[PDB]
Amino acid sequence: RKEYQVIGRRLPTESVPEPKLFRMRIFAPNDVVAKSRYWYFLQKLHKVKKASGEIVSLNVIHEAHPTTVKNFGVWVRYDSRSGTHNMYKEIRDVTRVGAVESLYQDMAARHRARFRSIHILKVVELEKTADVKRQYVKQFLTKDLKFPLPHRVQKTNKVYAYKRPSTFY
Amino acid sequence: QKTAEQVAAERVARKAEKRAAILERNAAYQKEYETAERAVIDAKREAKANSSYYVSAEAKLVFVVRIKGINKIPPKPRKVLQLLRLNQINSGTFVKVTKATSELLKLIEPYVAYGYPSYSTVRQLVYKRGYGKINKQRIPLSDNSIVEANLGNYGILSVDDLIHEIVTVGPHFKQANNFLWPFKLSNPSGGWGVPRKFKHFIQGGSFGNREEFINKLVKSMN
Amino acid sequence: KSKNHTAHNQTKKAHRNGIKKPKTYKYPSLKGVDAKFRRNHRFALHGTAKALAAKRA
Amino acid sequence: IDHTSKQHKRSSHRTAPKSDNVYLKLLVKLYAFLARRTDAPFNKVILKSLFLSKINRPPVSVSRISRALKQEGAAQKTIVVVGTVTDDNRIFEFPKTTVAALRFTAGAKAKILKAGGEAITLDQLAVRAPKGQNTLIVRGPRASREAARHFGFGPHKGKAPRIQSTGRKFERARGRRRSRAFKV
Amino acid sequence: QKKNPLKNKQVLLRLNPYAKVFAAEKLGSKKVDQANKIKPSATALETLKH
Amino acid sequence: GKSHGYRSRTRYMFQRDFRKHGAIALSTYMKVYKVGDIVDIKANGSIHKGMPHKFYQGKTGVVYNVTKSSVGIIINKMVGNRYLEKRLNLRVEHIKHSKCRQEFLERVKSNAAKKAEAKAQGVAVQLKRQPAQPKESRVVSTEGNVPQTLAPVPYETF
Amino acid sequence: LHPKIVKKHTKKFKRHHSDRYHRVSENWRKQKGIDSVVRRRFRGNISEPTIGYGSNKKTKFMGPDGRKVVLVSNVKGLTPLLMHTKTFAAEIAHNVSSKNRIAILAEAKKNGIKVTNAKARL
RNA sequence: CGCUCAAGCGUGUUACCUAUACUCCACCGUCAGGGUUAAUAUGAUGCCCUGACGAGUAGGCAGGCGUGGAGGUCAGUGAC
RNA sequence: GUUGCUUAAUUGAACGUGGACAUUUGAAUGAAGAGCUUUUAGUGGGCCAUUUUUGGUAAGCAGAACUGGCGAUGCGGGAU
RNA sequence: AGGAUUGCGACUUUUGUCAAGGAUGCUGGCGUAAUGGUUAAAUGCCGCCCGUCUUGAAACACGGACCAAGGAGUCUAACG
Repeated sequence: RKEYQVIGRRLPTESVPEPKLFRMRIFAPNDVVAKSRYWYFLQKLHKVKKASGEIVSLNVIHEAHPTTVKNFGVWVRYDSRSGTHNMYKEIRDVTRVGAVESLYQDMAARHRARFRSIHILKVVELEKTADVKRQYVKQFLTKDLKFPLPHRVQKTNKVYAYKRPSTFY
Repeated sequence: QKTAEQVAAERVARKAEKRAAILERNAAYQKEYETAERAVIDAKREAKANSSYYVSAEAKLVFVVRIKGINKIPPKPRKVLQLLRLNQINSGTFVKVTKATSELLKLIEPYVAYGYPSYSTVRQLVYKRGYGKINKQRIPLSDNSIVEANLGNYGILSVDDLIHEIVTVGPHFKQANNFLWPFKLSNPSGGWGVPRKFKHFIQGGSFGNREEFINKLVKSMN
Repeated sequence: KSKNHTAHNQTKKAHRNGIKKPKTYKYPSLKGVDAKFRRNHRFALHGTAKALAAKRA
Repeated sequence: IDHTSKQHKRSSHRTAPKSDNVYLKLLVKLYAFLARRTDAPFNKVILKSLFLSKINRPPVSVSRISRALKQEGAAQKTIVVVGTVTDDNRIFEFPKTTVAALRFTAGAKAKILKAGGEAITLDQLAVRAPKGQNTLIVRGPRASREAARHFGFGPHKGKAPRIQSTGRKFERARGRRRSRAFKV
Repeated sequence: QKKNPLKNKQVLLRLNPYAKVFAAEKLGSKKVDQANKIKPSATALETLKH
Repeated sequence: GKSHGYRSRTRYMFQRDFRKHGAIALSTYMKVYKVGDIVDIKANGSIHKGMPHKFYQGKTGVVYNVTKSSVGIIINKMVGNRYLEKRLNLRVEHIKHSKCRQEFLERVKSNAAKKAEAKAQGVAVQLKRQPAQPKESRVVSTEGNVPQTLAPVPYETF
Repeated sequence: LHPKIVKKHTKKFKRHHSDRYHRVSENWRKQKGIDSVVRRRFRGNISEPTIGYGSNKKTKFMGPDGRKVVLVSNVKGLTPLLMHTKTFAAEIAHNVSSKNRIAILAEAKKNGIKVTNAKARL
């Protein structure tokens, strides 16, 4: 998981020099996958392909403040067995790359949606506790939050034990 | 019988002249590679200041590796593998990149993994697993007297001079590459970094174009 | 009851031995050519034999 | 392993003679030594011809030797045959010559030595000329043999059919003329 | 017995006579470089960050 | 029973054309044919004499003989595991000149000019044909050409 | 320093179903079958003789001594092995009489030639 | 067999097990390419060097093991 | 230059005599040597898989197309 | 593995030295059933009954209770 920038162009053909340039914020494991997914989404917009064009720039976009908790709001299009549906989930994560990673896990768990059948439309960091709609996120945005962790368990590297252990905490 | 004893003193003196010629040429080729890397890195910084994007030159050389074994291979891709000298599983070559040679790689892309090497992986392959084709017969490249005897007509008077032609892609790449016997590589020490080997690099598997990550895969196999 | 026809292992048999080109030669076979042309062509080659014989002297 | 060509393939050439003759194998050893050593193309040709069979070594008539002497600038060359040299009674003026061969007939011995020639054998030739200097190799006609006419018979090849005897009432009527069905 | 240039060193020095001069001066390190300018940008950080 | 005639399965091949029926233009007859020229074959539905068999539609061959209304063309065809020589006799209406050899003669004259010209000046010719090489490095100007930020659209019902 | 002998496969190649049926002897014979598993090589079955099991050319026809054995029937047959004691050992035949063994064994021990048998009945 | 915040279902990230496959070395055979009695004891059919390859029914060719008689030869073995 | 062909012809068409131009043998890649001849064995019941596909409700049914397998083939995995 | 020397080199002020065209050095115990060989049983894993016709056999397909000797591409007239 990184958060690449892919600036394409199209070829400098005779008659029309200087093409318009096009930018996208692609998520991918490495540099080779980022260029593949660029041409995929560009092919659903303009008359271009890998033969008729070229990549100008490839830049990694690191997080500004990666040691701070943020409330993201992600829009998604995904394809089910029957058809295709639109959605709007909300995530409480430390980075954009971390938030998008956890979304692909949640879509695969509930809806059985794989990597190939998920279009990330737009990711937005929200400002105020009010814009957030979902209750499962709003639990953790309250005044003076405290809770215990009942039923702790140990993990012995050894097999046998001579105490009859407790679950106190 | 007599005077051949005196030739022992003579013949050694002429090889002392050749070692000086190798040393000065190796110093010159070191100055070419260091200036090549610095010129590209600074050229990006030149363009970035003037609100412009430097696009790098496309790869002039590519290295291929046979992934799939033998049998159950259709006749058209089997013929192309025969031309690129990848008859056995795990085999190297080097290919001079053109439009024509790129179409051959499209036909055989499920059965091979390939990418752009550097002056480091190429240096290890020619020393550790380097072998020359000398009147048929897979003969090793132990001494540089062997390379001068065969490839003395196109320059190439050393092992590093042969490496220079492969990396830079000179006028005698076709002769110099064909001289080398295909590199019989071992299986990778760490692994393939996958559960399954036949799915294409970008989806999950191993085959197809990987650009920068071929250097890591070869050094484990080397 | 019996199988009629097939073309399986047929092209595979052919490529074992060869699939070859038809050789080609300088001075091809002059057959199926116009008869009026050939009669005059014979007299031309007879006359030019006299010419080269007289030169070598 | 993708085997392009066939594996453990034979050379497809006679390495040594199939004959078990003692005196012939002595002659092979002499020329086999020279072919490795000398680096003269002449010696490698004669090494091949000593290995050949009876069909591949046809007889050279003495009239065939006389024709090669009429070549423009080849009067005194030592003509080296590799086979037998038979006598011919279709010629008269046989010139003063030098010949080298494995065998000579009783008639051909008289015809050469009457004019004042030199009937030499290949070992005696090797003493004079190791490299083969001022020589002229001659080979008899292969494809005038009685078996050669029958090879590759069919429509419409123009070859001879394999039969015992002889004229009419024997492979003439149906399939060889338009009156009786067709002309092949 | 084919040795290996990477190990052994005498077989390395049989090839590449430059291996003395490479190893002595430490070219797999080379200080190297440079001020004058840590030399900056213009409008690249707006498109990159956005 | 099975059908294996001379003009079997020739519904669309010897069909004439759309808006090109009737007579032929006179340039077809005016063209010259010497012994040596390469020629492609096209059957013409209107002309029934000297008509080729369906196999030789689109084939190419060299001319060996010439006569009043026709030209002899040898064509090599594949059968079993061995190529065979075949002799045809087609009329002028079906045959036309090939443009494959045309480009080769242009290359012969140009190379002769480059060798003769450059030897008395340049001392460097480079006359072998180069395959399409990869790119060289360059810089793209962004002045009045700023990148437009795209995004994948959501799903709609047309 | 003489090369140490390694025998590769010391176990005897028995014929298939030699122990099962009495009439089938233990002399080796190749299976020419179509249902046969010994021909096709299945896991957990008897091995077959193959050229890969052949011994080293340095030490072929040599026993534990490092000597190639020669059969001798009389005293005149000992004269090839006079100056070849380290390389060639002897062995006296079964058909030779009791008193003639003493004749051969006497002159054999003079020249220092090792006999495999003898021993010598006693 | 038994398994229930799994030893189940979807997805990710590492380690680890392992084929007669791949790399390297020993030995066997087959095939090719060389070098050599220039007196120089013992097999020129010799004596060495270098490189590749090895599944297989029907089928074809090659090199060997044994049985009964015939010609030669070890002045072969044997009532001890 | 050549002729009995062809031209109103001193034209044309075939096959030539002498002459000029070899780094740059005028795309890529490979080449395990290339081309050719004679002779004779077994075989002429086939079957399964991925796509293309006709009959049929459908079939471990019948019948074609293109490559790959089994038959002739073990070895690791799919419990078998 | 190999079994006189020959080559490429390195370190040397020099002679020489060396990890440089495949292991040498020093020490102990025993010198025979101890190491190995065959043979029988036990233990771990693996192994269906051969021959045959067949697309396909361990087959609910055919022949085989057991052993000894005998038992099947020979010779000829024209021929390639």
